[PDB]
Amino acid sequence: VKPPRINGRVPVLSAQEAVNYIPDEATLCVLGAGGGILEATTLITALADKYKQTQTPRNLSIISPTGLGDRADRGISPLAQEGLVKWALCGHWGQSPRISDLAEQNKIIAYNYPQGVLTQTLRAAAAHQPGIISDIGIGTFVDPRQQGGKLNEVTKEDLIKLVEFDNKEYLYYKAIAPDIAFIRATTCDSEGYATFEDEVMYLDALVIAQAVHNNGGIVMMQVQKMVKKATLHPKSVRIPGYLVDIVVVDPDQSQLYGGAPVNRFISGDFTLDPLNQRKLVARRALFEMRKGAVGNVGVGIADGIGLVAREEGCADDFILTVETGPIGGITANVNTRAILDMTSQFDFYHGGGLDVCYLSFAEVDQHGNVGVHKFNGKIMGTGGFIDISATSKKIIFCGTLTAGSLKTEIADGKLNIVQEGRVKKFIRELPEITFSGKIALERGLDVRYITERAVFTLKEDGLHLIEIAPGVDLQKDILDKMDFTPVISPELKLMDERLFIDAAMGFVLPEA
Amino acid sequence: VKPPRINGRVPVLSAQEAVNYIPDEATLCVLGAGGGILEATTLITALADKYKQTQTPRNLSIISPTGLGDRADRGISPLAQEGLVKWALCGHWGQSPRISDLAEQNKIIAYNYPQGVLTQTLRAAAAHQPGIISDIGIGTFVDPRQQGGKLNEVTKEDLIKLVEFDNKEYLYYKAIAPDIAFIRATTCDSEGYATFEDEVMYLDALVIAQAVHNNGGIVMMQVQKMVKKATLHPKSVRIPGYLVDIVVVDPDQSQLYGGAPVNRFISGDFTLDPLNQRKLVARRALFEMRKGAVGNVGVGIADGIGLVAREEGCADDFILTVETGPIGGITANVNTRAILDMTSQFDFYHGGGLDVCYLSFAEVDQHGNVGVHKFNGKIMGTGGFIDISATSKKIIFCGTLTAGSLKTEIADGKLNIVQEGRVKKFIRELPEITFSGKIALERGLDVRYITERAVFTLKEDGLHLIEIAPGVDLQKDILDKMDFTPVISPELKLMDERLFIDAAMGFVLPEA
Amino acid sequence: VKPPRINGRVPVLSAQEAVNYIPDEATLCVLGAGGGILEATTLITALADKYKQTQTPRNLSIISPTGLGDRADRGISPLAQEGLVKWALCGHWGQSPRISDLAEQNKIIAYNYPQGVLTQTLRAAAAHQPGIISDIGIGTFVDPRQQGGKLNEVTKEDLIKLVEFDNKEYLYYKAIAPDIAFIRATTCDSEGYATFEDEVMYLDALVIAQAVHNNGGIVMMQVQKMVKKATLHPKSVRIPGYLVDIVVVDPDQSQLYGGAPVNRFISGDFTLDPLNQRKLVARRALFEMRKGAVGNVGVGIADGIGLVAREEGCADDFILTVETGPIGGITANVNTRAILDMTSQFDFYHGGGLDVCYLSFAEVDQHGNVGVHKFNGKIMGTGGFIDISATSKKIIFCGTLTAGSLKTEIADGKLNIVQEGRVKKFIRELPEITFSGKIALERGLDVRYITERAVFTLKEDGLHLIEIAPGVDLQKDILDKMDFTPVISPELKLMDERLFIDAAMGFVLPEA
Amino acid sequence: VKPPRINGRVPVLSAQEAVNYIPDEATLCVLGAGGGILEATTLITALADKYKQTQTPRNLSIISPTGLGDRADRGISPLAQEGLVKWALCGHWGQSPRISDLAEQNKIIAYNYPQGVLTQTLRAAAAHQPGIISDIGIGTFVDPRQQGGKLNEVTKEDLIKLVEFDNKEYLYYKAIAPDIAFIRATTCDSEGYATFEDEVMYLDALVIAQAVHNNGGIVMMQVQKMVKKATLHPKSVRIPGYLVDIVVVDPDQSQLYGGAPVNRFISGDFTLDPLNQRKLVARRALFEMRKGAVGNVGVGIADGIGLVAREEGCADDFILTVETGPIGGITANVNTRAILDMTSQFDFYHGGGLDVCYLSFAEVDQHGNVGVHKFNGKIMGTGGFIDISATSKKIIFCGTLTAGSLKTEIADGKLNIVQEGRVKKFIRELPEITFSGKIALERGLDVRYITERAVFTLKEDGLHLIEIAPGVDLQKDILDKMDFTPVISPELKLMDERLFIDAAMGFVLPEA
Repeated sequence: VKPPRINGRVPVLSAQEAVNYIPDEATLCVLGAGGGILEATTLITALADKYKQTQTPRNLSIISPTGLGDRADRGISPLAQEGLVKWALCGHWGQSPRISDLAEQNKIIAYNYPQGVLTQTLRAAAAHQPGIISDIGIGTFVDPRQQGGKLNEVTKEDLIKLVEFDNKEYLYYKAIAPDIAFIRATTCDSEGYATFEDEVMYLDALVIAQAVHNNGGIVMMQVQKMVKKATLHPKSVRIPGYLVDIVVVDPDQSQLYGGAPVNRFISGDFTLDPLNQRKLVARRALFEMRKGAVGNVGVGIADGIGLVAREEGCADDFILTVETGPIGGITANVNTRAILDMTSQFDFYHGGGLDVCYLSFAEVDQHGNVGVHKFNGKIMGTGGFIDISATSKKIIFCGTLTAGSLKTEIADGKLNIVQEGRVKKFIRELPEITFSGKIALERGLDVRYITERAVFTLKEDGLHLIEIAPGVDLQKDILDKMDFTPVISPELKLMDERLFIDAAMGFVLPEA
Repeated sequence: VKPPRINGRVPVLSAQEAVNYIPDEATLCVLGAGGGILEATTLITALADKYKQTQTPRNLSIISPTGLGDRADRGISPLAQEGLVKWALCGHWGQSPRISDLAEQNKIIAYNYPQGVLTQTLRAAAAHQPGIISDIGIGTFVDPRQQGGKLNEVTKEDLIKLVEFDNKEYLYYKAIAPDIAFIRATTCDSEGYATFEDEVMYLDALVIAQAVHNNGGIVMMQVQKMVKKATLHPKSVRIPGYLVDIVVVDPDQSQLYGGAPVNRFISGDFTLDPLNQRKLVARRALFEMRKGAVGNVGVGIADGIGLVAREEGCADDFILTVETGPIGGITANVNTRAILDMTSQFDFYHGGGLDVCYLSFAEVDQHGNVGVHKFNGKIMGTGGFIDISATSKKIIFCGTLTAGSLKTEIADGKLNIVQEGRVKKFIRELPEITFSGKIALERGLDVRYITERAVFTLKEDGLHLIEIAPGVDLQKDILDKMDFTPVISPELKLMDERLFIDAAMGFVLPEA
Repeated sequence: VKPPRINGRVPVLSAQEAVNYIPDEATLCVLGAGGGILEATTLITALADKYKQTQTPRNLSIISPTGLGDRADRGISPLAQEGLVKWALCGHWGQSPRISDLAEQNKIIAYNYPQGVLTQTLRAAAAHQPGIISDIGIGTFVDPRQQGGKLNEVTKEDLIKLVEFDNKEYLYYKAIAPDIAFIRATTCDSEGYATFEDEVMYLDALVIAQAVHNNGGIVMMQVQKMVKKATLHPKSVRIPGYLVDIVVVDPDQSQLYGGAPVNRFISGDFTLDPLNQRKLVARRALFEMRKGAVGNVGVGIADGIGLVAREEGCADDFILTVETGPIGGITANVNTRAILDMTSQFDFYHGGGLDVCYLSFAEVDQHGNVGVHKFNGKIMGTGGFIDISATSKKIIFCGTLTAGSLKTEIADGKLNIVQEGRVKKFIRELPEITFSGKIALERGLDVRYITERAVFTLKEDGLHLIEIAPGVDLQKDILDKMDFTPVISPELKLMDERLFIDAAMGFVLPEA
Repeated sequence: VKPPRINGRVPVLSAQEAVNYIPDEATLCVLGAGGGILEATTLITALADKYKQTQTPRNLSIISPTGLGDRADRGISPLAQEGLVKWALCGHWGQSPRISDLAEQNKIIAYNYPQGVLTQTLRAAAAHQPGIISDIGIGTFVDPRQQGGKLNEVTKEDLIKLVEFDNKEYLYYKAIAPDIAFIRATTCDSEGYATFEDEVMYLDALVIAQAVHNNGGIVMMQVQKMVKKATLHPKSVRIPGYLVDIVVVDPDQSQLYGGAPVNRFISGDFTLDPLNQRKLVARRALFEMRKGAVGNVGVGIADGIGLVAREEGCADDFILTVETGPIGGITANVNTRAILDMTSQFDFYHGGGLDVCYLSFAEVDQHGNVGVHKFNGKIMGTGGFIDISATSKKIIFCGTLTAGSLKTEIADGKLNIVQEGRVKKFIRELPEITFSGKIALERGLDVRYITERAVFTLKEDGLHLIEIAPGVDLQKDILDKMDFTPVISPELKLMDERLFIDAAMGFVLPEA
């Protein structure tokens, strides 16, 4: 039961008034990405506050297409009060760690669909399609022959099923419709027609609204301001008003966490005019780039690639895409070239649209398998990791060879390990697989593992060590630091000297 | 083989040069809707001319998400030269009759997926998904238990398969990826980043470009003009440049057929300041609307409802959507409220988003089945007919009770049949089903049949005659004009007197 | 000396650095209007700071086209440090009372050209025209046969001359070019090309820049942000970059005083969806309006006219203009219809553009002269008072009959004077004239004086009392509160009954 | 005689009905520049048709701030029917030669104010100022000591007189207000509020509208389209609707003559991606430019300077402005940097804003006087020649040394005169002066004369020949071709060799 539209006007309520419409056992879908991107914060806050006061509502199911928050107490962490949530399906878990703490402790039912697939299943749910068929996730923990995307012991119901079409294997992911949506826009009119002029991006706001709407649910939308009916440009409207049931106006709405005023460069309206192991990894990663290539750099040790490219003078000769929608731009990013909706961005990725992608790793095993969704006893989830490493033409894994307070220095054109890491990242067998070396080889993909001391390539007989850093001993610093035996390439070479010098490399971008 | 990007710029070619890249047996996807909407005319023309002069390329497959053309010699009719096209899959067939003539004559393999499903399968193909699961089309000619969407005898290969998920029936539609795209935008930059500021709508341009791009195909895009790199607004860009392989610049590009100059009302930039049998049907159809309902712009006798609502002064109390993406507006419409891409519009329709849908009929049978895709020996195809009649809450069929130049006069608050139609439309059994009466009843839907002389409702025991026009004889003008016997409602009443008076009805729209 | 433009880039400096370029005895022109409108606050602050610390620069002349500030210590009040300013020409004086205090104490030379004329003379100085010829001010204190616009005893040099053209009297006003400008915009590119997208209005920013530029001076411009060269829309650029010598960037720049975040209704980008003595005068003033008439938004007791017209439902039937350039709109207005530069607005006023003009009064004498520029021993200055009262078709003076905490109660459809004002406003002879009753009659102008208790009209033989408020004694409340005897109209009536009733009047605006 | 605004709507009429409001002896002001720029063509056409058919209205006065037309039968040429025009005042005369033919034959009273001054006097008229005081035109034919702006014998009444202020000489130009205006915009709302989004520029449309409006006249505005009230952006509106009395809608309205469709590069909305005597002169003219200079390249042999600059790679190091408003841009122009209204542009010029101006000459005399307004027994008028040559810092006159079928050829680094001109352009004494060498030297300006064969500089003792083309004889090709003897510089040198070589000069623009 939703509040009625008096004279066609969308009901405007306080966030407190709005969350009173959430019943027990509602399935709530939360729009947003990291650091407050498109987050309906007042709604999340109101719901957390209501439960802290009344212990209602109870036993909600959460769908969070991507990870909200600050990797601490923001995002949907405030909703991790015991009894409020009973079940969650998220594309990324570590960004709101209070919820993943609940999953770790078997206190909630917990699934992780690949972020891209997840938003695709919400779009299917909008259309009352029962699920989607995709080979994204075959051979990983989301494959039912492994964990079926289940994150803990208490999670039992099979959502993902193995199916066959054209004599090929695919996964079938069940499409689940939400009952409630917390979405957000910059501005809407008196009938709820909404524009995103100052938002960092779009994500899958329309998809979420349609899925909840067509499930007889309540769409609640936070906006910064409301305007007169039919005065927005029709080509700027991203959500038709009839999809929205309740509007909350937050005149203090901020583009990102931190309360900074609207930045119109971030909005897209104006054109804006240190050698460590992380720069080293980003540098060697750039060597994998080609002229005209479409790539994706992931958060982590490689996210410096764009900067290195700018330093090297080749940043305009390829294009980097962001999983959530933005295309191009410089360090939120500014001077973007385009912004797609998140679902469409993932459709592109799934079909092998990326020439090169760069992903972090927590662990690598003898098979070339990579883990990121669980490590160190913690649940992190995938984000778009599976969507990106499943079919991209070249997969470039980036990270240090060891972990746990590793300290290095790059001086005199060499790598100095001043304090070796406590933890081996190169292990015999992954407890759980996020990326399958076997499937990537079956798909004909080119797989690299770039570290600060060593570079490997995946082959049919495992990892071949192809490059070794200056200042590093093969036996003591590499072979003694891995819990498996890599093939040593007969072509083994020192890593390019330029990488280790604190000056522009004179790198010239190859054209294939 | 595609032309190389020189200096990072998208290759710019004449239409003639561009079409020389199309090999024998390629699968060509053509963007566009009726009357020139988003049609890359210079590319269709050049391809037609090349075959006329050289009889190359040969044996192409065509995918046409919706119907292009003018119901005569434009659209893809120029491509109906014998030997050029071997195979076609279209969401609508009558808009380019030369192509549908080849289908009727068994000269080409010919399939009709529901337009909405068709564009969704292209989106699936972009993602390398093998097909989609949907209950849209169950119980109709697209059902493999009937014709499986095959339009003639020569068409043999099954593309649609019956599947089961959670003890429910669904159709599995195979996703086919094209090899070549003819797309279009208003403007692009030197790297192919494209905006649609002057286009009537967006259709599924991005979906088509992604589908062809991720199938290693060639995307060819017609634009009116090109601008300096990175000078377009990132939030206005609908097609990222890396999806585009060839740009054709047509300075004389027209929004619609007819050569008229750009109309900035049609672009969305500015706000614009007879009682016959068709108006009669549109008026009675308006009675089915209520405040706050979402309905669709109908094609045919139903298209006059908006104008009637305006006359009665209730046009702002509800919203009509257009299958191809536009939402709201007045008579290409102007003063629209929003424009979605076409695929997302059908996602909405499939999930039962329409409270009311208005559709024409060619034939109705004793089971309440409706036929429009084939009649009078001709292939028309569906357009969005199945996508809209499958799950919409109220299904309102509109048309005259007989066909073949029926003439009536509305005089003295009565209907006078002055020249009875030659052809009976209410027949015993449909040779081919576009809409299933049984399925609609299973789905809980409210089904009306509105004619100029009589109104019916579908019930479990068949059609109930509920209303009769003043001036008409039940026996001679209705019963004798149907090949089956409807149930006569015991509450049988005259159609509202005001419908038949040539003044404003003073109609008041029912509450929300 | 101005800083060099490195590679064509406009020098960017801190406000502190920028103000170091100001030498002793510079003529400084300061952009802005009341309450922070278009005020380069960092530049005023930095200059005031500089003088407080160093007692340099010295003996500056100020030109301030209109009044800046908050009628207290903001605006150019910080510049009222003795020794800093020696001379000032301002269009309004009471908005920055520390400066007018200096003028009252004969501490500076002090002139008041009418605001419209003053901005016209700056435009003249841009063109190196020696002065302007206008009949605006004839018969007032700005007329050299009176005070010549000199505000104190220390002010001696004649700036204004009586001249003769076409057998008519005119004033010649000397055009004085400034040496330094403090201007402001929202955004500029790297070459100084500036846009005003978020500013409340434009004022005379371009005029100031040209005047200073063509006088070999230094133009200093505060902006909120800077963008890449040539990325701003050429038709939004109000100031060509070659006019700008130094830019100061203030990322925290606020539309008005108060530090509120940018309001996009105020920017012009979006459409926004008690009966006391002041409302009473506003109501009676509205009676003077007619459909299609062009009026001014008044400053003072007149400012309520728009809200009364909205209450009465006739706000859209006429247009009110703002002296500083905005046209139309609702309560910084929002939903304006147009924004002109300030000088053009006054061009319009000077030629008799206003059908109706609403103005406050401090004093009225027996000749119907009005005084606002001096009273109660203080200098207020004119603002646009003379520009608007000189030639508007109807001149409607609005104010209470007495001053000095007059308190009234409007109960039972009558006026009750509960506390009489201590000061008589209707005196025998104005010591200094702001509006000439004689010149108004010569010009054929219709002149009204509306009070809470009485309404007068100026005639050839003096003020005629035409209306008396119910509840008021003619002798004690009116005649005894004036130092002259008005003619009592034979047609003297009570003020319209509805004015004194606390409900909507049912007022019908007179026809065009 | 003006049509009433029904319900606040501006009267919309055909051009034929519109011109019916023009009475005998009205003063008509016509907006527009060369080649159809901002020309209300339908209104000129309809007035011209009315007179051709009815011989009314009669004896109109024409004010044309600048020259309209194609130097033939367009512009205001259609208005040159005998008895229609009695009196004309234009800033330029050669652009509509049929009207100047009338002046030449003493058929009409004919004046030429300098273009800039003329538009300034219309602005002064809007404010009911009687005239403007300006030193622009001192010592030229507009000086009453010479011709007083009068173009023929029948022109008697004095409009321009000599005055004195600050013991300096000035011209006083009488301000004449028109009774009728033909203005134009792109779009207006239903109340006349007008925007110029697709117009080439703004010229002085607002000034003309205010001038006529405040003279109780009729303002007629041609637009391409009309829109709903209050839907245009207020910051885009250039003309407030209450200034407009009749609107004429021409849906076929073209940006320029020739009926080409709207060009959005010309509108300002998008960023666009042979050695003869003319190029030679343009090249030598470029030598006079420096980095950071503000220039104005004029009509004729100079107009090639921008292209030469682009060719030499220094086009972005200085800025050229156009007298009618546009600033910057490339070959109407595109990629402009800003567009001022015309009057404001001339304010800037009048105050010495131009560092360099480039002007054409018809005749030069021994004193360095230049003639362009009259030559070869024809009236050309000034355009903005006087406004620009009066106070600009450097005045570069550009032309050939002789006229009338002069053919030259440049190769082997020399000038070859193949056919000498019939007409000597360097004469003893100008019959009428357009530019005064004496006045320029008084004002301390640097005056150059560039021809294909010789370069001169004006000094106190006349023209110094400072440069001579290679391949040319001093006595035969220069001295024998002049009617006075120039001073031969002792530093006389060959014109730069690179000027006469068909390759890039490697020219470096001197520093700021």
